[PDB]
Amino acid sequence: MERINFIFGIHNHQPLGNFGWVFEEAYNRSYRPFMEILEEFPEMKVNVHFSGPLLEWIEENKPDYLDLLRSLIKRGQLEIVVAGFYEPVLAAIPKEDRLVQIEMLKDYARKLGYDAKGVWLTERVWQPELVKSLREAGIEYVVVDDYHFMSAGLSKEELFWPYYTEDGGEVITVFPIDEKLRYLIPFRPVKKTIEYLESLTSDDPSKVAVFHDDGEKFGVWPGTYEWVYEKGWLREFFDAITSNEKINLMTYSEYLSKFTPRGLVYLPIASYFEMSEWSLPAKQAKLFVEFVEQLKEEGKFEKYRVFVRGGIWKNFFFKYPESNFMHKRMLMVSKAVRDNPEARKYILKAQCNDAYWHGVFGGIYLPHLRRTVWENIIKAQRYLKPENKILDVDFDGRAEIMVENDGFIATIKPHYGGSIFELSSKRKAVNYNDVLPRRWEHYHEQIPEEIRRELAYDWQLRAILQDHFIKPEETLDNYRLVKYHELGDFVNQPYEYEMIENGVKLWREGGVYAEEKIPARVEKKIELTEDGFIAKYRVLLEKPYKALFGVEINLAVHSVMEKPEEFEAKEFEVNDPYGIGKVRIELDKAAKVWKFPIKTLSQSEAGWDFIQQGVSYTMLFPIEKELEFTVRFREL
Ligand SMILES: [Ca+2]
Repeated sequence: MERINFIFGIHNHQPLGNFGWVFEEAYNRSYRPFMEILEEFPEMKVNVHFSGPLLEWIEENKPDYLDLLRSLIKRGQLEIVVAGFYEPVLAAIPKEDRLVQIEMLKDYARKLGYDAKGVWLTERVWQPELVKSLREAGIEYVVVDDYHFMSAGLSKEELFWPYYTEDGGEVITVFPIDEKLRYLIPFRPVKKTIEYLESLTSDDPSKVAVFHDDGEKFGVWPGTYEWVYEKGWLREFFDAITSNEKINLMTYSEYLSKFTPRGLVYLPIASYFEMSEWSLPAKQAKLFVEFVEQLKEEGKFEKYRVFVRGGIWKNFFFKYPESNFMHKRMLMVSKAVRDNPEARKYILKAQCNDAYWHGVFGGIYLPHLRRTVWENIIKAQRYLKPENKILDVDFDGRAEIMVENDGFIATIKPHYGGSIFELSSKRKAVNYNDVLPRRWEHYHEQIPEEIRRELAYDWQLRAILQDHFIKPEETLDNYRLVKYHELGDFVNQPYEYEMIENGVKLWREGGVYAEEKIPARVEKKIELTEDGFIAKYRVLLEKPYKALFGVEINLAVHSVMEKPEEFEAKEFEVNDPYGIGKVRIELDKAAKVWKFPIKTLSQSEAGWDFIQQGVSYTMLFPIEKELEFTVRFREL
């Protein structure tokens, strides 16, 4: 009967902030061999997308590769597919930024000798209004998953054709990635794809099956290089796929030049299926996984998958407050910097998606990806005149206080212990509080014993200047892990405040609960200094009681494999060369200092990830009725 049309595509992306060797390995393990083997089969057509940073790393290091890509473009073997230059999730960035981001990559594709008409949707996060944006960028089609169509209401059998979708009276074509093909290519034996595709043929000559996935699958992921190249899966596939008379190879643009989309369809906010799991808060994700697994155990997943639903990507901002804070801070700067091309480039770089969420790849859990985002938010903001302001930054209904001078930007949350949640250095372009609290992930609970004994989950968010109250006999380990007895209620409770020149005055009428409620009061005077900040404390208990007042300061120390340690100190220094650099904490009175790394257990593509997201430093001072001291943070 009719031949089945087949579209083959890959997506190559490397996030800003990745280690140098990671790009190098991805190139020698996948980007290069894949294209070298592609050149051996003149009839093979591939639809490829390269993220901007990747193309820049390649220009600087592997120039010859680009001539190879130009050559393959010229012989009709490659269609260049674009997206936002720095791989941002389009739906999560200002519409104005979407245009500039896409146009930057279209300019690059143009330099390779191709007029890009298609967009690879980053993390396939779809929102109806993206039609307007893509259309203004001159994009005629976007790639999405078959799952998006199933969520709209269509069955898999009507997903072997692209469709139109509209919004604002504007339309754009949409191609669905066949989930089956993602399963088959390239990990299942070659003949399995040939068999699956041959079975799709019909009397409709426009029918088409689409495969589009991570290029990293062809060499980078563990065990794939041996499978794809050493054992020859790719050469065997290119040979079979270009010989089969029932399978017609073509690029997206080629398909559209010969067949018109099947019809009109509307899509919901969705992503590829796997994202439904991760984008859910921990507790629900576990349930979701249970449901999905219990559907396969009862062999009824296939006929009922079209009705399974989970979370949406944007809710990572709910799951991870730190990501939300980071995101809203960048939206804030993007707007204020929109008219300054130089400053704006930094904010566009900050929109690289990877550090804002967590699925299987570390993402937000990788400190180096996170500091890169902050680094860029800070550099973009440094162009603005410093100004103090009170406003709800992360939209939780409780205004933040932003104090700033020529060298720093501090964000205080009165509602949460009157602590500093952001201490950004304009000189180092780092956020000293670029840390993450320890949380349970639905995939926890197999974890080895060594890591198990070090696992602990926080109940407190982690910031700078968090006021504690503990028993004199309390131990570090108890505190290190989350066992210790917290006597005060000032860590996660609101404080009143008063604005003062160069700072803020906060105080809280709380209490010290032990055997009875001993009402207490905490007063803290925080002022910005040219090299950090100074905080003057005054703790007062209504009635005598022997305890230890503690001021905790969390820091994004990342290159200092620190370990539990306690010592007496009036002043101490921290040296984190690859992280926050050098800083010094000065007290006007010796204190007991407890120090411990904030350890997180994370899921990755290559085993567990037990990462130090920072180090907690908490100065203890004995108190019975009255207490007074000063803590000064100094940037060196
Ligand atoms: Ca708020």
